[PDB]
This record gives sequence, structure tokens and C-alpha cells, in this order.
Amino acid sequence: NTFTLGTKSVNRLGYGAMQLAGPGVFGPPRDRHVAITVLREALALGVNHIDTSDFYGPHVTNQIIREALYPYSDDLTIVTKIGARRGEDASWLPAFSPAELQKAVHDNLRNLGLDVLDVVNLRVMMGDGHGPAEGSIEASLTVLAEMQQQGLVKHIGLSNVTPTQVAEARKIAEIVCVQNEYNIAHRADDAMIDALAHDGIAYVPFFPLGGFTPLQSSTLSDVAASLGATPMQVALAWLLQRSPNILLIPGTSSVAHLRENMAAEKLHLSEEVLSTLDGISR
Ligand SMILES: NC(=O)c1ccc[n+]([C@@H]2O[C@H](COP(=O)([O-])OP(=O)(O)OC[C@H]3O[C@@H](n4cnc5c(N)ncnc54)[C@H](OP(=O)(O)O)[C@@H]3O)[C@@H](O)[C@H]2O)c1
Ligand SMILES: [Mg+2]
Repeated sequence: NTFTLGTKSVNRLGYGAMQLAGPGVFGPPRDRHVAITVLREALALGVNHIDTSDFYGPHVTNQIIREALYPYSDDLTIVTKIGARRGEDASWLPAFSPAELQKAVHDNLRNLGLDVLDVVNLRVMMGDGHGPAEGSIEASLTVLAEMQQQGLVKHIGLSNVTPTQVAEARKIAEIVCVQNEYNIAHRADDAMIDALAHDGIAYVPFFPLGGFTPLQSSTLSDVAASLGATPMQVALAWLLQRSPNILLIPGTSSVAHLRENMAAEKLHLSEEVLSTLDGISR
């Protein structure tokens, strides 16, 4: 169904735009035409939330969204993210000096052809690992805060953050969404999802099917089979019923998968099936 993200209601089945680019989200996509077709069909299918970034393929993913969908329905929310830059070797690097965050915000503005960004995710990176790690984010957020006052950005969100960081952030500005790694097999954020929900802040999982062990994978497959669904559909449907503040942004460069992902809304998970799925992580 729906969720109010900032001041705009969004269909909880949205679209991640990260597959509309070359391998490693770098360079142009396989086929620009199919990318355009996928975006247009998504809208036609009821998508009104698109997740993107200007460091996808540097810039080209945003330009495709523009070529395909400008001028945008005013029902449409485009969410983008800043905080990283791309090496010319496809590498992802820290990019959170005021100059870089300001340039990133304007890059988005130009490539999407917008006058203001709906939602900007600040994407955190601490330590030498990849995921959530402790450290103050005040400096970056203050910069995003100022561009909000200037009217370049309506709403601020967070990406790849620990519960403490969210807590530090929410004293500097309003946070409308948190975007973290989370799926059936990786449920460390469970507590935060419920707490966010109670404050009306959305939570946005990525890797819906990522990093499953064979046993984890075969269980999901078993469940799909018995339901006449695909594993992807089961994964999305589980996310949908897990909490009402959860927004899905599955990415795909294929129209068939798009329609299939969107069909996941029709799938209804019995208690016995949820029992099996909740045990995948345990
Ligand atoms: N903020 C961050 O730190 C960050 C990091 C990662 C992702 N994200 C966002 O989150 C979104 C989701 O990305 P993700 O990393 O969670 O992974 P994902 O986009 O859900 O997975 C992408 C892969 O799944 C395949 N796929 C999609 N639907 C399928 C289906 N129905 N059947 C079989 N395969 C299917 C795609 O292949 P096909 O193209 O051939 O269908 C593609 O190879 C992204 O679009 C991006 O915007 C953000
Ligand atoms: Mg993706």
C-alpha cells in the first residue's frame, strides 16, 4: 500500500535505478532503450518512488531518468544520495567535504532537470569495512542542512547508518528515511525499523536477495515453489508485511522482472510461511 515520505505519499513498491548503468554501476547501461522502457513501464505500473544517485555510472543514470520521464508527474518522488564519488576505475570513494556535497547536490539538479530535490540521502562511510560504523556525521549533515535552508533540498535522509548516528543526526535536522542493508537473512536492524516506524520515519532495505547461504537460499526457494511465486517476489512480500514504514526499491534492467517485482504486492504470506521465513536468519 502507501506511506507518507516527507509530505508526499508513495507506493511502497518503488524502483531502484542502480541497474540502469554499466557493470559496477559504471558507464552507460547495456541498452539505453531498454532502460528508458523500464522507467516508463514502472510509472505505468504505479511506481511513484524512484531511488537514484548521480554517482551511478557517473551522471548517466540521472540523465536517462530525465530523458525517459521529464516532465515528471507531481505524484513522483525522486530520492537521490550523496557522500561518495566514483574513481575512473569504477571505484567508490568518500566525497563529503562541503565543496563535494554542494557539487553533488547541483549535479543532481542539472542531470535530473529539477529546481529542488525531494529527498537527499546522506550516505555514510566509516572505517575500512563497508557497512554501518560509529563516528560523528555532524559536519556533513550541517552542509545538507544549509542547502535545505537555501531551498535546494526539501528533505534529508540517511544511508548506511548505525542507530547512534541516526540519533545524532535527528538533533541537527529532520530525517525522513533511513536506507540500510537488510533482508530476510540480515535482520540486525530489526529494532531500529520498529523504532523508526513509531516516529513515522521510513526504512529502505537494500540487497533484498543478497548474501544467502545455500540452506537459506533453498528454504526461500521451497517457500516460493509452494506459493507459485519467485524467490524475489517472496523476498519483497516479506519486506512489505514486516513493517508499514518499509519502502522497497528493487532495481532491474529487465521489463519482465519489473512486472514480476510489482506482482509481489498480490502475494499474501500465511503465518506458517512467515514462521519458516523468520527462521531463515535463526
Ligand atoms: N544507498 C546505498 O548504500 C545503496 C547501495 C546499494 C543499493 N542501493 C539502492 O537500492 C536499490 C536496490 O539495490 P540492491 O543492492 O538492494 O540490489 P537489487 O537492485 O535488488 O538487485 C539487482 C539485481 O537483481 C536482479 N533482479 C531484480 N529483479 C529480479 C527478479 N524479479 N528476478 C531475478 N533477478 C532480479 C537484477 O538483474 P536484472 O537487471 O537482469 O533484472 C540485478 O542484477 C538500488 O537500485 C539502489 O538505488 C543503494
Ligand atoms: Mg539494485
